[PDB]
Amino acid sequence: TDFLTEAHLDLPMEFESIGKAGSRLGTALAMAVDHEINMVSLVRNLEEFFARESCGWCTPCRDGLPWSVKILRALERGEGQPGDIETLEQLCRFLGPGKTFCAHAPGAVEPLQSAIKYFREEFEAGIKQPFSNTHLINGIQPNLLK
Amino acid sequence: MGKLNDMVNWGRKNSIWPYNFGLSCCYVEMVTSFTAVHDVAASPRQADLMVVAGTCFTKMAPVIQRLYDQMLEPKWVISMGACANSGGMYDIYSVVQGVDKFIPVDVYIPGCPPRPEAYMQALMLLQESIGKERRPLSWVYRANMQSERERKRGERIAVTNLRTPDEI
Ligand code: SF4
Ligand code: SF4
Repeated sequence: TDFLTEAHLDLPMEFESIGKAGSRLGTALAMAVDHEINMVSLVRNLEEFFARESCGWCTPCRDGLPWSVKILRALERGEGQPGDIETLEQLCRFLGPGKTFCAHAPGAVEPLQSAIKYFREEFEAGIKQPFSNTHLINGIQPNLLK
Repeated sequence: MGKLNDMVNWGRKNSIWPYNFGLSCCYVEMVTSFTAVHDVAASPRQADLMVVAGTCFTKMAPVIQRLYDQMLEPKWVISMGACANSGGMYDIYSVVQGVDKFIPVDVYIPGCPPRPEAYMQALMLLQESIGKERRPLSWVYRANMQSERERKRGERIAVTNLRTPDEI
C-alpha cells in the first residue's frame, strides 16, 4: 500500500476514503514509520521483498523490480547517478494495473511512488556520483552526446 | 654471352617508357604522380610499358585491346587499382571483371586508388622481374619470381602495435 503522511491521519479507514487519498485500505493493518527510519532503506527492503517474491511469469515485475532494487541499493550507498529517480518513476508508471500479468507489481510499486512523492529529498540525497555507463576504450573516440 | 644478356636486360630495365592509359580516378592519381612532390621521374608504338589504371568497361575494352596490340615487343603491363585487377567494386553488367581477362598483366597493384608510391614500388618490382628473366638476343621464358606476400610475411606478422586512430 502507498505511504501516507501525518496530514492524512485524520481520515476514516474505509475503502473509498483511503482510495481517494492515493492509497488502498488493504488489510487495514497499518504500519507506523517514525522519523529516524530512512525512507530509502525502508523502500529498499520492501522492493527486495517484492522482487524476491515475484513468481517470474511476466517481464515487468521479473526484470524491473530487481532494477529498482539495485537503484535503491545504490541510493543507500550514496552511489546513485542522475536518472535513477527518473528510472524509478518510469518503473512506477509502467508497472501499474494491466501492464503486468497480476496485481503483485502494482502493489510493489505503490510504496516506491508514494515515498518518491512525499520524501523525494532523501532519494535526491542518494545521488552523489556522475552518470557513467561505459568505460573508455583506448583507440576509439566516444560519441559525446549533449 | 652471360654478361651480354645481363647488360641487355639492364638496358631494358633502366629505360622504361610508360603509356599511362588510364580511364578513371586511378588515372587522376597518376596525373598527380607526375608532380615534383612525388618525383616519379608518348605513343603506343614506341612505348614499352602499358599501365592500365582504371575501370575496363565493356565499351572501352576494344580500345584497350587495340592499344595493347599496337605496342611492340618487349611489352609489359601493370594493372593499377581494384578495377583493373578484378573489376573491383563494380561487379556489374557493364564492367569487364579485370583487365587480365583479355590482356596479360605483369604486375598488379591493389588499391582504390593506389597512391603514387605504390606505382613506384610496382616499377621497382617490374624492373626486378625484367632483370631476372631472359629473352632471345636476336631473331620467351619469364622468371617465376617469389611472391611479395610470402617474402614480406615475416616483417608483416612481426608487427605488434600501431598508432591509435584517436590522435593524428
Ligand atoms: S506481476 Fe504477478 S504474474 Fe507478473 S511476475 Fe510478478 S508475481 Fe508473477
Ligand atoms: S580502382 Fe577505385 S580509384 Fe581506381 S578506377 Fe576503380 S573506382 Fe576509381
